[PDB]
Amino acid sequence: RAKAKTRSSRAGLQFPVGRVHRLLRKGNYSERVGAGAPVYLAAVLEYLTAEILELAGNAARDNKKTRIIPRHLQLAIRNDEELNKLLGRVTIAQGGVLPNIQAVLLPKKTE
Amino acid sequence: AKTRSSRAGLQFPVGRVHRLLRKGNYSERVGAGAPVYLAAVLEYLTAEILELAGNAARDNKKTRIIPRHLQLAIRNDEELNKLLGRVTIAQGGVLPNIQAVLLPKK
Amino acid sequence: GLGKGGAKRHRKVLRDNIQGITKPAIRRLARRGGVKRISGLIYEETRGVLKVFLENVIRDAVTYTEHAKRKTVTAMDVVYALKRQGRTLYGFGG
Amino acid sequence: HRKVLRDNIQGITKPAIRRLARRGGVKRISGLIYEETRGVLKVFLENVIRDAVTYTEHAKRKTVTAMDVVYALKRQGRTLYGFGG
Amino acid sequence: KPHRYRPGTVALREIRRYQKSTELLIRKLPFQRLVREIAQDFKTDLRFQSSAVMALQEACEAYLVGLFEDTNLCAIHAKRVTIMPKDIQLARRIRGERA
Amino acid sequence: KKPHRYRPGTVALREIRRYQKSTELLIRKLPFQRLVREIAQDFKTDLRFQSSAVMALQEACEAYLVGLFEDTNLCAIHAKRVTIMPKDIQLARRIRGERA
Amino acid sequence: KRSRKESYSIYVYKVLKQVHPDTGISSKAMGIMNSFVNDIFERIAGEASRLAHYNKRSTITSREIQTAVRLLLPGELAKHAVSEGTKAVTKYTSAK
Amino acid sequence: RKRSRKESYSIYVYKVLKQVHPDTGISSKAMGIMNSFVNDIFERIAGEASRLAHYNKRSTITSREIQTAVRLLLPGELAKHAVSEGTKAVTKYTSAK
Ligand SMILES: [Ca+2]
Ligand SMILES: [Ca+2]
Ligand SMILES: [Ca+2]
Ligand SMILES: [Ca+2]
Ligand SMILES: [Ca+2]
Ligand SMILES: [Ca+2]
Ligand SMILES: [Ca+2]
Ligand SMILES: [Ca+2]
Ligand SMILES: [Ca+2]
Ligand SMILES: [Cl-]
Ligand SMILES: [Cl-]
Ligand SMILES: [Cl-]
Ligand SMILES: [Cl-]
Ligand SMILES: [K+]
Repeated sequence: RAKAKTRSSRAGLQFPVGRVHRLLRKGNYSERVGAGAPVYLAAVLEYLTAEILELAGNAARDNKKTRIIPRHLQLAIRNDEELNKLLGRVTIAQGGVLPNIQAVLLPKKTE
Repeated sequence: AKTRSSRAGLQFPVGRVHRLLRKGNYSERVGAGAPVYLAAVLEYLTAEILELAGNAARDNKKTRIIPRHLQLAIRNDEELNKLLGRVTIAQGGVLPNIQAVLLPKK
Repeated sequence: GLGKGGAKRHRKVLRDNIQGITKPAIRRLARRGGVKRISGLIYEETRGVLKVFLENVIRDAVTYTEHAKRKTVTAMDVVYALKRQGRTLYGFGG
Repeated sequence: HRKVLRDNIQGITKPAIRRLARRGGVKRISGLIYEETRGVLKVFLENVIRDAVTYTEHAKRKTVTAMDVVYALKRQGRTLYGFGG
Repeated sequence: KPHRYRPGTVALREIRRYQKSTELLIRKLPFQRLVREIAQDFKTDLRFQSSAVMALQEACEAYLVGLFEDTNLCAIHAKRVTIMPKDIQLARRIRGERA
Repeated sequence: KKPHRYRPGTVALREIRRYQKSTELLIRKLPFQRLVREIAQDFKTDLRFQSSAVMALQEACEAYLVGLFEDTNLCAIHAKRVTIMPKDIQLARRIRGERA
Repeated sequence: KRSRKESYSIYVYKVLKQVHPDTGISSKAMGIMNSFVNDIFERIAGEASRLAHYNKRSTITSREIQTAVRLLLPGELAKHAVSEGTKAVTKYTSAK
Repeated sequence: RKRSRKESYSIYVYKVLKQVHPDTGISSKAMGIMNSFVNDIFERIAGEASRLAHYNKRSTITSREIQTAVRLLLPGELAKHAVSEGTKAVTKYTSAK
């Protein structure tokens, strides 16, 4: 018996390939799951996770905070055209809204 | 003179429904009652729509249901209309309806 | 059967609490939504709409609770109900 | 010309857009609506056709089927009865 | 003689006419050519079942008719009777189709 | 010497900025909790609730209403008002498909 | 000798004959009826599948169909649907 | 019987956070949001993948169905990167047998 390597480590991934494979088999999605499928899916979940954390991290930094909170995630997502589309029908608890006042409601004089 | 559907008192195919549940990636297993119940519900809803659309065909002096009759049936029934609120019936049209502000005075 | 609402025990009967959704609170919600000025008719109308919203989410939540044979509504029940109604919520499980 | 033959979008005629608006109960129509509608129709077809064609490529076909469109319409929250669902 | 319907009267007649019928209202060949053009941006030398082009047409027309209803309400909400681009825009923003 | 007084709208704009910067729930917790319990009585008697289930519900209500008020604000402005009214809410819910 | 494409059309006809024996149906209308049955099959089965999964069950039973039906249909439709489903299962298990 | 186990993606979320922002951390609630997000996109991808294989009379969800699912679900630039990252991972995985 060789000493064991995680499928994640062979894939060059932080996300759990083996757990993802298991969740695919036990999720009633198809009768059979190919060996590539959880590798690919795990990678995609990592990529998207990385992308949100990149932007929320920036939001945290901008706020003079070390830790990401739900608001930073909300600021990240809503200010990003693409994530906002992906999560267009999703509600982020304790996220708030983007500062946005309609122009007609600002007082006489401009900007 | 038995067939699963006949036992259950149904026109819809209990066996077909059972097979569709099993091969449809819904669960590991399907109990024996599930397809009876499901086929019953499908037949009930099918019967309601056909009762109403058959009436709409009669009302317009026709012997065959066409997509308009189905649309008239569905959209004038408050609950079928909700169940099918995000569905397009091909060749069904819309219900006659003109906002009152657009009508001429008296 | 003996005992009706007090068949199952110990005093948990409810008020008319819709008025506890106050005018000021409704005005704060509108503020977060960018609204600057508010007709006096809005407050009672919002209560209506809020109530309808909760009826629909809770009805489904409780259905999931009855299905699981429980007597306690869970965050997941609500989460599943919200998802069904196309109002997916993040941060409470699932 | 390339007004209809690579903006076939103009083949969506003013008369046709009014007929559509009529079936939607519209009485009167600003002249700027015909261009606006054309933009909207194009975005709609772009989105639906993108997805259908993605279904077509995945099946390794060269011919888009009604089912490709039906699946595409369903993804987009736009379910369609009568074409093979 | 000058026998002439007033502005609006033929519009209402048209509304009653198109609301009664279920036929496609965009001409078929021009629609079909549009489909094939748009499709080329995604993949070249594509073919189409006829029923596919018909399915696309049905969906489009249903979409536009339903969008015209909401647009009409938006115009009426602004005390007009004339649909304008800003009415379409508002319907689409509230429907969540656009930001 | 007159007392100080902001003109109508100025404090409104301030409040808009305040609440748009924060994330804290804006309906008071106990009243909302009772309201939930009361509504659920119509579907099943003697229900318990996890506290997080009530919080889930409040988070979803408030977000729903803040969203609807956005759409409602747009409907008022479309009709050249600055004041939101029931018919604004009604239009937005009708266009959303919440209502017929 | 073409594909072999199943549909609900014979069952749709049979039901039509029960409720309106002297009326018929166009092929496009039959197509819409076919679309409808598949759509509602899927909605119900999908919710049932979820119900079971949420509850760590491996089996979709008539109780998952029933809860799926209550979640999915509007009030009155669901009372009747539940009633017809029950009646059918009762009648099925008593029969033999 | 301590208290039955509850899986989560949070160790992996943390790991990716350290790659991207080494000196940044993350609240419990934010973590809860990230968990929700991962399970949501899992279901969407896996469900579309399930459907793809079903429309094509296939029993097997492969990396090809994951890929097409991703192209249907993700908006443009996210999709290009995701397709790239999932192509890299499979390739790498396969060559490391
Ligand atoms: Ca990566
Ligand atoms: Ca990155
Ligand atoms: Ca009915
Ligand atoms: Ca009648
Ligand atoms: Ca014509
Ligand atoms: Ca004025
Ligand atoms: Ca219901
Ligand atoms: Ca970095
Ligand atoms: Ca999901
Ligand atoms: Cl594979
Ligand atoms: Cl069963
Ligand atoms: Cl305009
Ligand atoms: Cl009003
Ligand atoms: K499934």
